[PDB]
Amino acid sequence: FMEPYIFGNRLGQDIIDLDQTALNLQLALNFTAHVAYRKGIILFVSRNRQFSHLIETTAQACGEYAHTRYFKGGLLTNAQLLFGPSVRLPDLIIFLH
Amino acid sequence: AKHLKFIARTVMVQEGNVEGAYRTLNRILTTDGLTEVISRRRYYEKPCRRRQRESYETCRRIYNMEMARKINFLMRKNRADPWLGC
Amino acid sequence: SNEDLPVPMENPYKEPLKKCVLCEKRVDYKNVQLLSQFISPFTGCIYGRHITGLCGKKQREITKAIKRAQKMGFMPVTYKDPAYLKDPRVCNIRYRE
Amino acid sequence: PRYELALILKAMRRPETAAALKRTIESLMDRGAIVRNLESLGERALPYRISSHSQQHSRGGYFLVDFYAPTSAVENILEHLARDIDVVRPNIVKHPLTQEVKECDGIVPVPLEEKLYSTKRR
Amino acid sequence: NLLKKFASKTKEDSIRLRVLNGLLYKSLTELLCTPQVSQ
Amino acid sequence: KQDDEPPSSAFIKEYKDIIPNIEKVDDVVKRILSLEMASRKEKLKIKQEQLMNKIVENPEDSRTLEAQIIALTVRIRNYEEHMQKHRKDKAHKRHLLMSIDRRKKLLKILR
Amino acid sequence: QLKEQEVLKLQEEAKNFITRENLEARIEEALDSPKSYNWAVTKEGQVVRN
Amino acid sequence: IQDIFYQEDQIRAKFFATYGSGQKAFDLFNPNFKSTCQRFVEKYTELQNLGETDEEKLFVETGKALLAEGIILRRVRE
Amino acid sequence: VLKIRRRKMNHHKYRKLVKR
Amino acid sequence: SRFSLYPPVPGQESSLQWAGMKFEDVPIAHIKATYNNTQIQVVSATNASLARASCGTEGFRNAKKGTGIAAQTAGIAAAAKATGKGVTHIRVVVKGMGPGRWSAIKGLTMGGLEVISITDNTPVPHXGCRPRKARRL
Amino acid sequence: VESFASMLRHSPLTQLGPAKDKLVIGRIFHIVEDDLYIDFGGKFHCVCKRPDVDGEKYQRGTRVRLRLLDLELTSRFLGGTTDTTILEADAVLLGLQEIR
RNA sequence: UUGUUAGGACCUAAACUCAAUAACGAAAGUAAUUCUAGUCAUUUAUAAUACACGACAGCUAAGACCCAAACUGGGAUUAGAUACCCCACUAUGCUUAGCCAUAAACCUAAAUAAUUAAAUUUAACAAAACUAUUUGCCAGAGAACUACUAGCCAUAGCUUAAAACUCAAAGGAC
Ligand code: FES
Ligand SMILES: [Mg+2]
Ligand SMILES: [Mg+2]
Ligand SMILES: [Mg+2]
Ligand SMILES: [Mg+2]
Ligand SMILES: [Mg+2]
Ligand SMILES: [Mg+2]
Ligand SMILES: [Mg+2]
Ligand SMILES: [Mg+2]
Repeated sequence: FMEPYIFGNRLGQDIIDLDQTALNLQLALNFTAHVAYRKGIILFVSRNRQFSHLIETTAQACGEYAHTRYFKGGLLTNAQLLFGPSVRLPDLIIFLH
Repeated sequence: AKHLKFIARTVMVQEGNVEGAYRTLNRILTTDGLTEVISRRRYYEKPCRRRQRESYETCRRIYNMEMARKINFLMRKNRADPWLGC
Repeated sequence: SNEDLPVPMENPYKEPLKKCVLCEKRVDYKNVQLLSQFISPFTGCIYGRHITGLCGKKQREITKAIKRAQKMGFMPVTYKDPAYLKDPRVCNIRYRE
Repeated sequence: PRYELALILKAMRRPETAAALKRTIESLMDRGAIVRNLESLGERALPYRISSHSQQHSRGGYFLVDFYAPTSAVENILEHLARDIDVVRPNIVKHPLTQEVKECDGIVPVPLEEKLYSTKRR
Repeated sequence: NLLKKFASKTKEDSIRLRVLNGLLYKSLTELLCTPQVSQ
Repeated sequence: KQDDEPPSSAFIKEYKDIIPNIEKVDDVVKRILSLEMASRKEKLKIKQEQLMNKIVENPEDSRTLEAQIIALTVRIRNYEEHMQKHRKDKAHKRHLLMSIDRRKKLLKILR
Repeated sequence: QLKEQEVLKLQEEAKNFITRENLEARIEEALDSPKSYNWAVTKEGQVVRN
Repeated sequence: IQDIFYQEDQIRAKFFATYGSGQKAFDLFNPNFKSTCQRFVEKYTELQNLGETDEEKLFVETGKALLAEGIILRRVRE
Repeated sequence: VLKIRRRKMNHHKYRKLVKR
Repeated sequence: SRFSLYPPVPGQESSLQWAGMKFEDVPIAHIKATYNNTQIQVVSATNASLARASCGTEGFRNAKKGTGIAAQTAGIAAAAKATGKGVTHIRVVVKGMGPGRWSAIKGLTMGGLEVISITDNTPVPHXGCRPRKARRL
Repeated sequence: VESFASMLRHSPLTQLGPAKDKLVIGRIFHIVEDDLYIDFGGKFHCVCKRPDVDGEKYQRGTRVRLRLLDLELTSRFLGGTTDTTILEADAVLLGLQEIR
């Protein structure tokens, strides 16, 4: 399902068309801005441990939330049991990974 | 019976180490497969069983080489944790 | 449209396939010096292709030449002739530890 | 067709060895052959003890005879040479030169997956 | 089917057990007197 | 038997039209390239070519039904000679009966 | 052209074929000069004639 | 998926087979880095614009031009 | 399982009956 | 300038001599190691019998006749008979793959004989006689 | 504005050609005991061992020389429909780059 | 009797390593060496009441016979051994002519040409799925690789193949 976005194969390494990336990134950034404009909750999510501290520092700078640790089964589908009766779930999740 | 005697399957003893000569002759006769051949040739193995055994050995050797390859392919990634604390 | 777009062609940097030691070399039943390089010094047994390193084609050529030589009074069967023990080593086999 | 004879002869002195090679090659001509070349490989020790004509042999003279003959003569030649008392072992094969070394690019990597399609079925 | 096959995750006795015990000892002793099992 | 059998002095099909052009060739060279020093397979390529000339309007074409029928008659007569010596050869006995049946199928389409 | 050349080559080669007239002379030339078909290869695929 | 092969790659393949990689080390952090091989391909193109049609002529002439420039090209068969 | 055993047992009783 | 595992080549000139004897002359110790009895015979290089022994002749019986310690005794017994006849160096051709294959060679050393080489002559048919049927136990 | 197709054609990585047995300059960004994590301008970093000679010199920020082998270490194993990647590159550290 | 024999005879039988190979053949089957003969074009699928083949065991006749081995005898074992284990030995395995036509004769996959997407684990497990074409075959289980019938060198044989009657299941994969 990634072949649409791949510019080609440069000697075994797939190259990603940076023209589609600009279009898609524009839409994603615009959507992320309107969500942030309306005071929605944004959660950054990744499990890459090289970038765990960077992503937690970014979320804190933005004013949003980061979850770079082991994800517990039911965090979103069973949130009331885990966090409390009236817990508000994230309005947008940004998956850096 | 027609060949020359003492050329085939003959090791020479070095400095009176008669055990080392014998132990080397065993490793020779085993690497060449003569040991397994003599053992198996004690009783008759029927053609259907011989084929079942040889097909199993081949598939057994292929699976043991690929599994070793997977372990050795990830031998280098087993190192000290670079991102300790995260 | 675009001058910088890639051009279809066969891989310039393609690496040549790996040949066996006997590739494109005649294998004759009378060249007992070459034939002896692929048998056991002690038992005279033919080595397998995981030891000789030959391809399927040349493995069969050496096999058919050793058997013809052995049957026509050119090559011994139960050992390697002592006069060829000094020749180079091509076979991946170490009797000594 | 073109056949290469591989004639191991009894170890003898040159006068008798030359007589053995003249009598032999004459037989090939008498069977409708066209002898092309004669090569000597030297006297040497046999790889094993060959018993021919009620005598055990440990040394023989190796010779090659290149020739042309009908397909029907190959059998008659071997029958005649096997009765000669100075011939340890005659072997006629199709001449190696008529067979040409094949052309090979290299060993193409075979995926083991397509070897477990082969071997699992076996 | 190789991966499937080789993963493999899922007074009579008195006289019979006096022959298997003797023979198995006779056989395993021979196995260990050569490099056949391992060096 | 059949009316025509290639002579032993005939050249093989590769050099059939080449040796005549050469001005002078030795007797030995002619004997090496004749049908005496060739396999039986070579003698059959000469028998087939003779029949294609004597029957087919265009002997250059070998994909016609008439030409294919001629190719199977040489094989059929070859298998019959084989089977006269190898009386218990069951693979060649099958080859003979399958070619005979093949010729009949081709003769039906040609008719 | 190829077949003409191949026929001509065989005609040149046929000059040195053995015949009843030169049989004994050719036999003595063979005995005087032994031949060797032996040679060995290295791990690099190089012939090593001795 | 289109294999990405530009026309320079035909020239680059020959350079690596004849001279290997330039003894100077690639610096892939400099966005405008010019390697020894890329200079070979820039000169090879210039000669081809003049109208030389023989690949052999363009390969030996470019080597001479770079030799005048002072670049150390070693024709390493090893 | 029991279907070849039954063919075997049925076939066994026929061969015995034919012998008698 | 190193030791060669390969034996001397018959019909050549070598510098290896044992007690002023060449390799072709050193007497031969023929060990037949079977799964029941281990026999030993020592002969001169001209094929003349000098000593003979076996687990049976020593006095072992039945299952004891086919043990390692039984063969060791047979070798020591053959050595003593050979040593009396005037033998110091032996070439060991060990046929058979039985339990006293090695023990028979160890007994010969304990008995005062010096083994210079060990050959193997275990019969290996190249395709031969159909072996007896497998035992069901 | 330059197009992406132009950028890719003139990129240092496109000029490198095959990455086997090439020479490149890297920078050490992370050190864990005697293991040096080196960025050589590719997608994945490599990890080499601190050389015995001049060990103290290999500190963070130090530019070094490398001999590339693979840009990504990947291999398909029996019963796998996709390649197994260890998210790392293969290179041989040759030594420090002369600042000059 | 045994061991050794670089002593002699024999040419019976079977073809180590190669073979970690996957070739050939319609299938059965086929791998010691050499030589001779030899596989080949029908567009493709589709055939019996015809033709030709068909592991092993078995039958007939004349030979062969190293080794193996139903049966048989001997020894042990056990409450019994009619078996398993040990020894001897025969039919038989081999050759030359026929006959018999049977296998879990199985890749438990009819052949052939497609397609890989039809938002197809379309049960599950095997071996990813599926369309089209032609033929063969199947229609709950047991009774039944049976009875009768016809054909066959087959005579305790093979192929062809029911009903009465009984049950509410039988069966397959997890
Ligand atoms: S790889 Fe070419 S013949 Fe072996
Ligand atoms: Mg025979
Ligand atoms: Mg032929
Ligand atoms: Mg008998
Ligand atoms: Mg099956
Ligand atoms: Mg039946
Ligand atoms: Mg019936
Ligand atoms: Mg009936
Ligand atoms: Mg009914």
